[PDB]
Amino acid sequence: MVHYYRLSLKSRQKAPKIVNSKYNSILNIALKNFRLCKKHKTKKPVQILALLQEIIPKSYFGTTTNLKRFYKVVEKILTQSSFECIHLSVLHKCYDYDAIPWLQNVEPNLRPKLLLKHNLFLLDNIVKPIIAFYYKPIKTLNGHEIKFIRKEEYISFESKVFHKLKKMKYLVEVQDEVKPRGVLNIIPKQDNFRAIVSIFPDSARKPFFKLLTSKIYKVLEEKYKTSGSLYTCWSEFTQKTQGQIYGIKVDIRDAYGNVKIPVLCKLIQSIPTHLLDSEKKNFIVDHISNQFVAFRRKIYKWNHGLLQGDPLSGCLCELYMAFMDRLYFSNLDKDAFIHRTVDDYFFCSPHPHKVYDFELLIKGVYQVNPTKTRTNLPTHRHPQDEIPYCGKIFNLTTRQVRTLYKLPPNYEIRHKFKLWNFNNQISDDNPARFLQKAMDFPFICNSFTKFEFNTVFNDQRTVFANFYDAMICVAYKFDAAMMALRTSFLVNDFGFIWLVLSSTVRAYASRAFKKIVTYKGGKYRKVTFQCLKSIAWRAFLAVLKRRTEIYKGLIDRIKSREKLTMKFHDGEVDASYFCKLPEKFRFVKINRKASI
Ligand SMILES: C/C(=C\C(=O)Nc1ccccc1C(=O)O)c1ccc2ccccc2c1
Repeated sequence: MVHYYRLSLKSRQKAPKIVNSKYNSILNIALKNFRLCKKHKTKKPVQILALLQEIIPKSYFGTTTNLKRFYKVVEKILTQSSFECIHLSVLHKCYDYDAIPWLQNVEPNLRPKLLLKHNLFLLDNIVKPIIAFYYKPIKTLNGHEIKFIRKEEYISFESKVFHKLKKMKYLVEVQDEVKPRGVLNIIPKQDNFRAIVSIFPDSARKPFFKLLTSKIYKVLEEKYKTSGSLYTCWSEFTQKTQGQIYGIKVDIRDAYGNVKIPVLCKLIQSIPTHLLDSEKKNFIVDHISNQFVAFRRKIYKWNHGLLQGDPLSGCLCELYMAFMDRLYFSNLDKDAFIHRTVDDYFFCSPHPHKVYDFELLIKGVYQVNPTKTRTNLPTHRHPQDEIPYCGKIFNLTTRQVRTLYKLPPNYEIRHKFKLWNFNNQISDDNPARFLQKAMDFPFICNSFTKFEFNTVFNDQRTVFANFYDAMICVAYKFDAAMMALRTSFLVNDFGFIWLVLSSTVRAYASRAFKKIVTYKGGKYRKVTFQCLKSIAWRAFLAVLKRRTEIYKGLIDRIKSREKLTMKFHDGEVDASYFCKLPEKFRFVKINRKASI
């Protein structure tokens, strides 16, 4: 069954003092040096690879080549994404067994099993714990990216935020005679922080909550006549509006924490009797206040709106926010464009003054991030035609919609992808399946919607750009699969790749063709399967070229075997777009190296 070792620190073990009957005594030395390293207080920054090379004696590996093989694993762990694994067989395949001293008294055929077992011990008891001792792993939530923050820096940060919450209303010290139902976690968020709770969970039953919130999502679409579909709204809006569109996007600051608890309670109380009535309402009422959380041995009451992390917060915040909408957003206009999420409001009208009446109004209702506001109003400092909202870029002038990406500088794009599924494991000798599973559609589905492929409001040149961009993402996933195929499946002949790559271009071109047909509108000119296939090949070429030495032969095969030229039907097309990496994709990091 089991093929994978998970790279996550979460699975580390607490090391014994010495080892048992099973393990060779050499592991005791490393355990010792591990404890010694932890006790040594040094002024100058910690390089894990360098420490580990003092902790695990060289006699454990016998040769530099063996040592270098183990530490490539350590190096992945030092650079892991969430959910990433390697194969368990990486830990024994291709080691120089004749050169490992502690293994000479064992006949050759039992060696790999022992090496695997001891390697696992080291990684579980020494490598992962050393990292945990010096670093806090932080999920940036930008894909599966993990950042490793020096533990003293994090604790300092964690304390500095803890006192701010203390010396505000947000966190009040409790007498311990309340008993918490989750632990307060402080997460660094770019410039600020996020104070969420991790539940045990259990709490009576988890299905009780799921069919409790299910009772609420009813109420949301009952006494609030809201419907809303971003695509339908934008489409119906743009088609009736002939003149220049004006619009604004307003970022709502901490919607969860700006919930006025008393107001939400009265909202819950009355009147959903046919829907919830009393036994439920009473449990929700006291749930919103008081919210009590475990921390540093101490128990605290959270007095700043809903707690992010509580299962009910999301649906109750939506419930609350819909009420604020009926309350303060009543005189907007039946003919204006409006759409919202918990974090977002997006409003458009051909009447510029209404876009002010909206900006001013929304500032009166909510606390909003005013630097994160985007508008094309000429009175603003820096007016802007293109408005990002819900993973999309809306151009208020051209009405075109593009997918938003989405990439900090220095971001390693391999973090966007999930190649390893611990629940559905692929043996080390089926790389083709791994490849094919990686090229499956579901992951890229939100780049392949009516927003990207319609020709109602979007021009055909826009559909092509959207498509080319989605295929650049797919190509980067392909590239990241290639890296995994080399370092974990240990592939050396990449021949089988050609036909998998070819099928993939065929399949994505075909899904595009269908989507374009289904959502065809008056702006359609003529899209062939051939044209789409070429855009796709071009997208792969623009990524593969980033490793011309590795991908030389593949690039040449594409240029000699595939059709890369296409006929365009709009003279307004930017033909250059299809020649090169677009700048938003041009400087993502594709090289993996340890930095702690
Ligand atoms: C996809 C691929 C090669 C590949 O992935 N290589 C590597 C990946 C990671 C690390 C090292 C290497 C390496 O080869 O040195 C490839 C190249 C040329 C091809 C030509 C024709 C058909 C298929 C082809 C496949």
